[PDB]
Amino acid sequence: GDTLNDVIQDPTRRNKLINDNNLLKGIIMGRDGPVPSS
Amino acid sequence: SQNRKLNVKYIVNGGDYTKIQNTEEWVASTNQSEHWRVIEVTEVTAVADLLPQPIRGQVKDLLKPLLGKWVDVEKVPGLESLPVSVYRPKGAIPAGWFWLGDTADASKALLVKPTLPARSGRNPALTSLHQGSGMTEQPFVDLPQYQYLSTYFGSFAHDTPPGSTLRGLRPDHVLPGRYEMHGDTISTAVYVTRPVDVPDECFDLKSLVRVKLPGSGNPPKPRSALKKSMVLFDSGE
Amino acid sequence: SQNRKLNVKYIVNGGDYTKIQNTEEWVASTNQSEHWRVIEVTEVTAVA
Amino acid sequence: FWLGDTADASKALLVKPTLPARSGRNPALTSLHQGSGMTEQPFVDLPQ
Amino acid sequence: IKLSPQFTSGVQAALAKATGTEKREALQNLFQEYGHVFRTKVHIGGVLS
Amino acid sequence: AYAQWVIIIIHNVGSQDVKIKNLKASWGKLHADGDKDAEVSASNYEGKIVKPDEKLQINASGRSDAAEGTTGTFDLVDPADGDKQVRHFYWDSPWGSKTNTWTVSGSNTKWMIEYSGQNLDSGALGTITVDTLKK
Amino acid sequence: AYAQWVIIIIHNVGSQDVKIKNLKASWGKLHADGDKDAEVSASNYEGKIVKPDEKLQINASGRSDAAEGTTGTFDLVDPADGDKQVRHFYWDSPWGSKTNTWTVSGSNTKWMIEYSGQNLDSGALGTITVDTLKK
Amino acid sequence: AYAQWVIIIIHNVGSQDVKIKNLKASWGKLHADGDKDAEVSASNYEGKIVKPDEKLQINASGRSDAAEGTTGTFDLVDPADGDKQVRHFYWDSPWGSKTNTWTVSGSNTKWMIEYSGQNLDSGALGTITVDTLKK
Amino acid sequence: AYAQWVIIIIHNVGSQDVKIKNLKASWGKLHADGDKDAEVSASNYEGKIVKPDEKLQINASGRSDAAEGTTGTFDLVDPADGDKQVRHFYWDSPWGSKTNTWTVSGSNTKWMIEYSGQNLDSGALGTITVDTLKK
Amino acid sequence: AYAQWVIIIIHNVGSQDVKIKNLKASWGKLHADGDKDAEVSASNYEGKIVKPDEKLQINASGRSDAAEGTTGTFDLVDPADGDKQVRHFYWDSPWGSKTNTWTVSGSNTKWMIEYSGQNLDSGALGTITVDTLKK
Repeated sequence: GDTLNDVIQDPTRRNKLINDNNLLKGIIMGRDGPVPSS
Repeated sequence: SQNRKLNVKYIVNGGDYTKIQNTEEWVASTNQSEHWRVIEVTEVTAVADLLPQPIRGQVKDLLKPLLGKWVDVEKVPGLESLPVSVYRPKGAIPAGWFWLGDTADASKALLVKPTLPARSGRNPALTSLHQGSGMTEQPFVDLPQYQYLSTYFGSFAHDTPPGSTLRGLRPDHVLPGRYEMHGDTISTAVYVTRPVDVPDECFDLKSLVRVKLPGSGNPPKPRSALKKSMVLFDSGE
Repeated sequence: SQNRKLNVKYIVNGGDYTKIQNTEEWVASTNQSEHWRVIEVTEVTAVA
Repeated sequence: FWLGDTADASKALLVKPTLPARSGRNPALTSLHQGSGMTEQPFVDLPQ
Repeated sequence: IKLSPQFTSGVQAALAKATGTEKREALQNLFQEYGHVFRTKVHIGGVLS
Repeated sequence: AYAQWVIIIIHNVGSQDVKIKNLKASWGKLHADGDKDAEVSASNYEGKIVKPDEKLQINASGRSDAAEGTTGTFDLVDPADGDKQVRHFYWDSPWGSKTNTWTVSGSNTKWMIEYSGQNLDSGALGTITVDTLKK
Repeated sequence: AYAQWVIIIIHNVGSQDVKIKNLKASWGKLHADGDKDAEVSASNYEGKIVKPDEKLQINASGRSDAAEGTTGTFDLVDPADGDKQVRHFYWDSPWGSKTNTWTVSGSNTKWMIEYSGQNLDSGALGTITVDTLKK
Repeated sequence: AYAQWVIIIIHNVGSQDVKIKNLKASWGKLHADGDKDAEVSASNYEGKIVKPDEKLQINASGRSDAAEGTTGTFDLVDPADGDKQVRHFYWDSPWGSKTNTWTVSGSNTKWMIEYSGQNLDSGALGTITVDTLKK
Repeated sequence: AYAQWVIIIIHNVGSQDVKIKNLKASWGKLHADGDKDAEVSASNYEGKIVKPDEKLQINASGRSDAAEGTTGTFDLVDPADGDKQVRHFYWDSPWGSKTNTWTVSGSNTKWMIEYSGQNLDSGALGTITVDTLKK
Repeated sequence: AYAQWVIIIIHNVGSQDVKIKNLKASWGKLHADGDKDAEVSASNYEGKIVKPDEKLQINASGRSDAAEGTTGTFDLVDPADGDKQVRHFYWDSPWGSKTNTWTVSGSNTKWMIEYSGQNLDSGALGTITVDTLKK
């Protein structure tokens, strides 16, 4: 029964969570809609 | 005669997306860390807000689509039957600038100018107005969803001043306002649009909107005020 | 004329939340420490 | 500001907000406006 | 949150342009490439509809 | 006939004086409260000021057992601006017709006037209550 | 007959609910406001709650050209006190007898009831406003 | 008879919706514009919402060669205020009596109603344009 | 007969002056507003200028209880270009026919003219409203 | 009778579609070109779209040896403007009365309609070409 605490305490899992969710990247509010920035 | 239409849609966001059609297996997979995703956002910060203050103020100022200038006004002669005087920009609009409509404000009027040139894939902040197709002397927006803040008291001239410089605004530039009726009778009833007060502020331009337009096929009655956050004053430009 | 409306809601707080639709398995999982959660608060103190 | 008419012949209460107006904050005080129709009584600018 | 050095350098270069219109266009490009908003509170989990 | 009757209650729901003027019954007679036999002249009401938060009652009725209704008019006038008209009220409860008339004409944007309780279908004109309010 | 009619306007000036009960028109018929032809049933008012500042109108009159008048009874009761009776109201506008009758009975002491506008000499009973308040 | 006819053009000059209710032709018949033969039902207009700047036409006239005239009633009500009545309209173009009748009643104060074009001396009632606006 | 009547309302929906000329009723008579007995000569309207944003009404009707309709013509003429014709209007509400005539002939590309409210089936010619606008 | 006949050739000279609606032959019968015996139904033309540069022919005539003439109506409407009416066409070639009738009504201003070829003195109505164009 792991939670976000177990993910955040592990650098590999924490960085996987950060990367797979684009948490370091902003959002482009284009006229066609919001898209994550690369 | 008989008709039947069936539409089914599944959406998954997080969990094992390969189990979208098997609800039990997706629920079983919701405890796996490798599939956790962002399911809602409760706070969003403008990227410019992340900058240090001296740079932040400059960036905020430079992102404003419109410049602003306060100009003198002149009462438009005629229109003696109306309960409120109608005012228009005094003199000619300076080159590159534009005006926004007729106002009851006898002190000043607002002139605006775009800050960004026209480019492909960019919606301009301002739009030109054209004479109506039929039974209407009122201007019409060249682009679909744009708006203008006042009705025209006179004949809208597409190609000559002051009608040549009247412009409409992108919808994100305006917020709904509140009317203020004048005149005892519908034949002489004019609204003085005023900003809706809030704790996103809008200009108190006191734009004039005649409720009963004599013609037919008239455009929708303007109900909006211009946002203060979209206009840059004292820019030195 | 005929109308029918059905509304079903399940809520889980503690235990194995992946067994929300299987009452027997959630009841079986209630003895696992890793899933114990706060199910009510009987005293709250102002932070000040 | 003041809060209304009172039978107290000794004193009345005046209040003043301590926090300025800010985005996302409900003010402690609201302005009152003249009634729309058939009423000389004030009405609250904010709903509740 | 510390801004990435590349974004800060982009902002500085945009503000270093000679004329106001060049600054505005450089800023438009920068925010088209980097985004206009950043998510500062996010909820993690899974939702099926 | 006494079957044709009307009660007009002027009720000041505001805080400014209102005056009654030009009260005149062309048909029928003004009478006392609850007493259709005690005729009263129009001088009892003409020129009177209905102070705010109190009511003034005008009772009109046709001649006793006659073939005559009751028809009349009056002005409500604001004394604060040189006795200008607020509204002109006309009532008609005829004996030889079914349609009673209750007309409130005139224009004064500084005053708001409501009225209720009238009956125009058939019979008497009823008890019309008129709430007056200066904005 | 339509010449005999009554309107009852219950006005809850107080701050607590009052309930109508046992409404019964023994003679004539109830009807919708302004339309004596549009008969209504007593169930449309039975058990109704008059909230504070709310007004409820009950219109009764004789039937179509019949020699009957109108007669009815009802009760105001307190929903917050186990439906304890507040007042008992009886109205009668007979077609034969000239005199009408409007009677309010009861002894509830934590309530104030004030009725006005009835006519008892001849003709229809008229419009009666009944202001209700709980102490 | 077709000699007695009426056209009512409701024009919502204001900026908020107005609803028709209780439309009823007690005499004669409604019909489609330009065709007195093409009878239409009251349900085609009952409950209709007249959006701002929209115009709604109601055409009524007597039946085929019958000695009847035409007569009807309806209500304008405010959909945004719990269907509170704005106005009550009554029209009558009788075949026997020469004089016509067009009556507008009500006391809604947050609305302005202006009707014009009616004929009351003799012949058909004519065309009546009713401009409606909400304050 | 008075049953044959027409009202012509010239309404300037533009911002330029328009003049009425050559107004002539060959059959019937011009009369006052709401008064078919008060005959008025064509000189009251001929040469008049309908200022923008106001209406001018011309009332025509047949001789009292006669076997004669009302037939007439007028020109609307722009005074800004030496009184050239805008449009020529002809109306005919006969007594011994069903088909009323309302003809707007002439050509002027600088002016746009709309009209509504006429009835050509049978009976009176009605209230025709004509909106004029110089482009 | 076949001696009374009419041909209508709608020619969409413009560049946008025009739709036929409400086609109705109240007298006589429609038929295929060149064959008055080959009767056709109104549904063969109802709702049809006349594309630009397209020509559509409608042939009507009296029945077999009957004393009837022919009479009919239809509408041109704009499919691109919510079926807004462009024009209303009425044709009548009576067998008894010598004079024919071809009437075009309507006030659509963004359209030009030009009809030519009709005969109104005596005999059949003839062939009428109606050129339609949208501004």
